Amino acid sequence: AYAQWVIIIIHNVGSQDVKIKNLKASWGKLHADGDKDAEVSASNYEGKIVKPDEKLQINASGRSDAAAGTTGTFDLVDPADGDKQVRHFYWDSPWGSKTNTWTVSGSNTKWMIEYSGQNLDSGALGTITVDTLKK
Ligand code: NA
Repeated sequence: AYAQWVIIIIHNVGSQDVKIKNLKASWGKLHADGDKDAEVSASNYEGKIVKPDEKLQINASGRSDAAAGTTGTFDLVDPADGDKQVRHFYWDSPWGSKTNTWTVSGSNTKWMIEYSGQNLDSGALGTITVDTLKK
């Protein structure tokens, strides 16, 4: 359902490009900013470069009137290092479960990543802002 939703905002706060890769929603839809009825393909974001101080926004929700939520993953990768993984990201805003999940994994000590805004207890996962910086 549309009540299961997440907004992921990637903000590059450093001086080196970061890149989005392997964006895949396993449950639900990706949709346009502020319009859950406008479903969009992950190719609108796949491989996109986020330049210094730029931002990129992904919106995902459950499908309308579906007893199912939104679940997906994506990578941030380093376009100056052979698209080496920076971090791996997983989101889940389930239907009928009170625990939402936002999990960052992987390791790359040249990069630092900070996120906030998530809601883990009941309802939608919320609007998560992810700051990236190459050290
Ligand atoms: Na949810």
